[PDB]
Amino acid sequence: EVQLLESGGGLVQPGGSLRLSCAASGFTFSRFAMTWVRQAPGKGLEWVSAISGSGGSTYYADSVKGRFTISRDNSKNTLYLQMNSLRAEDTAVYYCAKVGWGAFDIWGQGTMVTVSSASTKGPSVFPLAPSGGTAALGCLVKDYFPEPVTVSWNSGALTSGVHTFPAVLQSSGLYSLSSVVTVPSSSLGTQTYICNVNHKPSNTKVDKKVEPK
Amino acid sequence: VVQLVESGGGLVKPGGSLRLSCAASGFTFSYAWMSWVRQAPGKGLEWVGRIKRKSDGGTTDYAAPVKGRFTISRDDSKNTLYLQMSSLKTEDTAVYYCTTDLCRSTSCEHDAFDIWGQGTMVTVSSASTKGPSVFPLAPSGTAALGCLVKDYFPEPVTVSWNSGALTSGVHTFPAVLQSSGLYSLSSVVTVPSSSLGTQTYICNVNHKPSNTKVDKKVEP
Amino acid sequence: ITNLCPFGEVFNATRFASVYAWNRKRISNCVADYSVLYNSASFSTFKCYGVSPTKLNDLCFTNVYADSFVIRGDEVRQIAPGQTGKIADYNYKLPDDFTGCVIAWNSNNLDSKVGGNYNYLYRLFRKSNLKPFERDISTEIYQAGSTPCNGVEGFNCYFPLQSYGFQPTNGVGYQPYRVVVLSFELLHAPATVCGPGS
Amino acid sequence: DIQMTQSPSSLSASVGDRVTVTCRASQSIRSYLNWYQQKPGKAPKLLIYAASSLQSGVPSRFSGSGSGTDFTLTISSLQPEDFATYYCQQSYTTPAITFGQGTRVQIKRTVAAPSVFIFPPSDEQLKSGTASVVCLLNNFYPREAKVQWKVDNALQSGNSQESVTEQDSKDSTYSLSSTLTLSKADYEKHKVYACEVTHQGLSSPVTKSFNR
Amino acid sequence: SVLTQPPSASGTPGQSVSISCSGTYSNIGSNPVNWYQQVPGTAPKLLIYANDQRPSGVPDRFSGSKSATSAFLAIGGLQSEDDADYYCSTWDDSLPGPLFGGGTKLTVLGQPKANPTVTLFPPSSEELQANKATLVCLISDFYPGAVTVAWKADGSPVKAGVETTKPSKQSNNKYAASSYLSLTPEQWKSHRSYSCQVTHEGSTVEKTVAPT
Ligand SMILES: *[C@@H]1O[C@H](CO)[C@@H](O[C@@H]2O[C@H](CO)[C@@H](O[C@@H]3O[C@H](CO)[C@@H](O)[C@H](O)[C@@H]3O)[C@H](O)[C@H]2NC(C)=O)[C@H](O)[C@H]1NC(C)=O
Repeated sequence: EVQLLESGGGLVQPGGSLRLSCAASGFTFSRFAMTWVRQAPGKGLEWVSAISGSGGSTYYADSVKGRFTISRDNSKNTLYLQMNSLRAEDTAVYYCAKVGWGAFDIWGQGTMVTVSSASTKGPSVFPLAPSGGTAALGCLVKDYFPEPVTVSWNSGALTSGVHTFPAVLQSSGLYSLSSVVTVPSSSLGTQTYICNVNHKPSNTKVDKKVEPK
Repeated sequence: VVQLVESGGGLVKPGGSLRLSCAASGFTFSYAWMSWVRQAPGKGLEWVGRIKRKSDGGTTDYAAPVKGRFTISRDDSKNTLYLQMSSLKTEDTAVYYCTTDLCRSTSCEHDAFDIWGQGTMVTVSSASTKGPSVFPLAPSGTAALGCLVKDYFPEPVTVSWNSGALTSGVHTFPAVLQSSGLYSLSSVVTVPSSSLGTQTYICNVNHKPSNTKVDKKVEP
Repeated sequence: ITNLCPFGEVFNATRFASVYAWNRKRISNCVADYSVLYNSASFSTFKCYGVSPTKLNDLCFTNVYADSFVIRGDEVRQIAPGQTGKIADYNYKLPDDFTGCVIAWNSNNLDSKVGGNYNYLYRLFRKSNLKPFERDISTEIYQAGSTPCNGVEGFNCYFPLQSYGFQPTNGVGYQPYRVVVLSFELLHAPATVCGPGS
Repeated sequence: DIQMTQSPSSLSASVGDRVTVTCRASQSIRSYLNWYQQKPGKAPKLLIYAASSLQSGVPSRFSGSGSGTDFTLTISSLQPEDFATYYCQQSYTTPAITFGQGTRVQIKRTVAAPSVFIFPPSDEQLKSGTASVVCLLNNFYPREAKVQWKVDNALQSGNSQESVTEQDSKDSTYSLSSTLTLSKADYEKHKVYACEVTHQGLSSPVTKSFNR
Repeated sequence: SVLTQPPSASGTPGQSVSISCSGTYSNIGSNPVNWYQQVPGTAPKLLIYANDQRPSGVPDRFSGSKSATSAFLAIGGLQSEDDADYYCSTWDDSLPGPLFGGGTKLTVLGQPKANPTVTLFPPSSEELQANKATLVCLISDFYPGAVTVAWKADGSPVKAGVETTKPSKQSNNKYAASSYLSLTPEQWKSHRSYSCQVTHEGSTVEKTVAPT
C-alpha cells in the first residue's frame, strides 16, 4: 500500500551537485515527517537529514550540514534532497523513509549516487589461459570505469559453465573483474573460446580469443 | 471551558457541495477524536463519520449512507474539524453537529460524546432564498403581543425580544410550511396589561440565509 | 458474623484502568478467602511471590492493596518482580522484594472492539524507568535527541501514550488480559485483612 | 452493522414517577452503550456512558443498566425539565457507530385551561394583499384542542394552519397557534371573525372575536 | 556518541540468538532504541521500535530488550529468511538525528559446510608485453560465505597490490569471491613462485603458479 519511489541518482564528480527525489503513495504525506538515510557500499547506515510535515522544521547531520538541503512538496506527495559540494565520502545508496514513533517504519528501495572523480575509460581485456578432466579458461577485463560491463562467450553461443565474478574496486578508482569458463577436456570442439566484453558508457567493444596454452 | 462551534452550511442545490467547519477551544484538539453527527428535521440522530487523533493513526471512518461522498479532515494547526460534502441529496438535509468524546483524562471512553456543538442547518432543495416579512401582532389582566415572520426560505430564523431582556412567556412557534412553499412562524409573549404603558416591546428577527435583520416595535 | 472483602468490585468491573494510569484500591478490615481465587480456574496466571496460595487463607496482613489494569497476554510476564520491558519499565513496576500475588485472565470477550479498542493505553516513551509502585499519568510531548519540541509533535517529538487497539480477531498473545495485583504489606501495627483460618 | 432499537417510541408520565426506556442491539455490544438526552432546540447531552456510569453533572435520578444486547435507561423521579428525546448509542463496532431511533418522554400534568387571544391582520399586510389572523392558545394541557374558525357565522375549512410549541420545561404546558390566511378582498368583504376553541380545561367552547 | 555491535553472529535453523548493541546513558539509556533488518540488495525493514515494540507484520519470534547502556535483539526459531544484517539505532541527547550501529551479519547455517574451490591464473603474455602483471585467483562454491585470501611471494607475505572483492552468493546459494595481485613484470620474474591461500572456517587451501 504505502510506497516510496526514489529517483534522481547517478554519477557525479567532486564538487558537483545532484537533486534526489522520492514520491510518496498510499498515505497522507502532510501528516508524517520524512527523513533521508544513506548506506555507503559495503558499510552501514547513516542518517542524513529530516523534514517536518509542512517543511517548517529541517534537520541535518553535521557531516552534510551547510551543503545538503532537504525539502518536500505536499502538492505532489514528493520529498526532495538537494546535494551540493559532493564529496567522495557522500557516495552511498540514499534511502527514503517515513518517520513513525521514533523509528523509520517504511523505507524506499533506494537510489545510488556516486562520487568518483574518475574518467569514463574503456577496459583492457587479457586472456586467462588454461593449463581432473575439466579445463577452466577465461579472460580478465582490467581498469574499466564506470560500471557496468557485459561479458559473453562467442556472442552468447556458449552459456553453460560461464561464471562472471563481481568486479573489484581498486584504489585506481577503476573496476576490474574476471569471467571464466569451465569445460571438460573435450575442448577441441568450440576451438575458439572468444570472450566479448562491452562497455557502453565507454562504447568500448573488444573481443579476445582465449587459446589453451 | 471546552467548546465546539460549527460554521458554514445553508441552502444548496442537489448535487452541489458544501464544506462545514467547526472550531475547537478549551481542550487539546490534537489529542481528541472528532466526529460528525447529523439530525434531519424530527428524524433522530445519525452518525456521519469520525477522524481519530494523530497518535492513533488519524484514520477516518464514514457511515454507509455517506461513504464516498463526504470527506472528513482535521487541521490541528487551527483546531478546526472539516466535513466536505459532495453529491448532496435532499436526504442530506439536516442539522450537522460536531462532537468529541470522553477521553480528556485518565479514563478513556472513545465515542462517548460529551461535548457537542450548536449545529448548523444544511438545506438541500431546488427552491431559492427569500427574506421574511415581519408584521406586528398588536395587543388589545394579561395581554398578548407578538410578531409574525411571514414568508421566508430556507430555515432557520432567529427571533428574540428586546435583545434578550424579555424571555419570560416568550413562545416562538415551530415554522409551518405554507402551500406557497415557504415557511412562516409567530413569536408571542404574554405581559401584564399595565406593562404596555410603561414598557416597550420590540421583536428582533434575523434570517441569516437571506441576510435580513429586522427590529419591529409592537405598539398597543 | 464476618466482614468479607469486596473482591468482586475489583475483579468483576465493567471497565479496567489503562496500565499507565493503573488503579489502586485499599483493602482493610475484612476477611478474604484467597483459595477461592487460586482454585477458580478462570485465571490464566496466579503467581504469588513472598507467600504461598496454600497458606494465604491462614495469614493476616495490616494492609492489602489491589492494583488492576489491562495489558497484552504476552506482557503478563513483565508483572513479576525483577523483569524489564515496556510495561515493567514505563507503566507498572513491581518491587524486587514484592510480597503478594499476581492474577490475570483473558478478557478478549470484554475489552476488545470490532475495529480496535483504543480506550486502553500504555506509555511508550520515558527517559527514566519507573520505580516500584510509581504512577506516571503525564501526557507531555516526549523529546528524542537534542532538538527542543516547543510542545508540538514532529520528527523527534512524540506523544508518550499509544493505544492497544484490542480486536477480537487478534492472536492470544495480543488479546487484552485483565490483571489484578494483590500486595501484602505488614507493619508493626494491628493486622486487619485476614484469611478464614485465623 | 449493529442496529439499535428503543422502546417505547413515546411515553407520558406524571412528575415524580419512575420511567424506563429500553435499548436493543441486533448483536451483542458488550458494555459499549451510551445514553443521550436531547431537549428541543438543543444539542444532545450525554447522560450515561459504559452502560452504567453516570456523566458528571447529570442528576442522580438518571441511571442505566444492561449488558450484551439489552439495556435500560431509568429516571427515578421524572421532572418537568426532563422532557426530551432519549437516544442509546453503541460503540462496539468502532468503524460504524449507530444510534437508536429515540424515545420521546413527555410530562403528564393537571388540566390547564388555555388563554385564547385573537389578532386581526396587520395594516401593512393588508397593503401587501394578504391577511393573517393569529389565534393564540397559551399554556394549556393536554395538547388535544379544537380550533374552529368562523368568519361571520360560517365555519371555515381549508385556510387555517396550526403550529404548537414543545412542552415547556417549567410548567409542562403546550401553546398552539392557528393562522387563517385570506386575500385582502375576502377579508374586506366580511365583518366579524371568531376563533372558537374547545378544550378539556374550558367549561364551555370559548370564542374570541373581532369586528372589521 | 557511537553505537557498537558485534560484527557477526551464527546459528543453526530453529536455534535462538541475541544481537547486542552497546552505548552510553545519553543514547540507549535516555532514548528509545530501534532495530532494522536488511537482506542484501534491499531496504532495511523495521523490526523493533520503542525498545521492545513490534510493528505490524513482524512475527513474535523477534524480541527486543534493553539494559542500562545496551540493547538486545532476540531471534527465536532462526529461519533461512533471517540471514541478513541487523542494525540497532537510537537517539543521542547531543544530536538532532538518530545514530546507527555498525551492523551485525547473522548467518543461518542452512546448508552443510562446503570447502572453497581455488583457481589461480598466472599473468598473460599479452599483459606482460604491455608492461603489466596481474595474478587472478578465483574462489567459488564455499559456504558459509566468508573467506580470507593471502598472497605470498616465495613464502614471504605480500605487502602491496592485493585487491579482493567481498563474498557474493551464486545461483546454487553457495558463495564466490575473487582476489587480484597487481605486480610489475620485473617482480613477477624476480620470484620462483606465487601462492594464493584461501582460508575458510580455519582450514586453508592453496594454489601456486610460477613464471614460465
Ligand atoms: C466474579 O463473577 C463470577 C461469576 O460471574 C464469580 O464466580 C462464581 O465463583 C464462585 C466461587 O467458586 C462459584 O461458586 C461455586 O459454585 C460451584 C457450582 O457452580 C460449587 O461447586 C462451588 O463449591 C461454589 O459454590 C460460582 O459458581 C461462580 N459463578 C457465579 C455466577 O457465581 C466470581 O466469584 C466473581 N469474582 C469475585 C472476586 O467475587
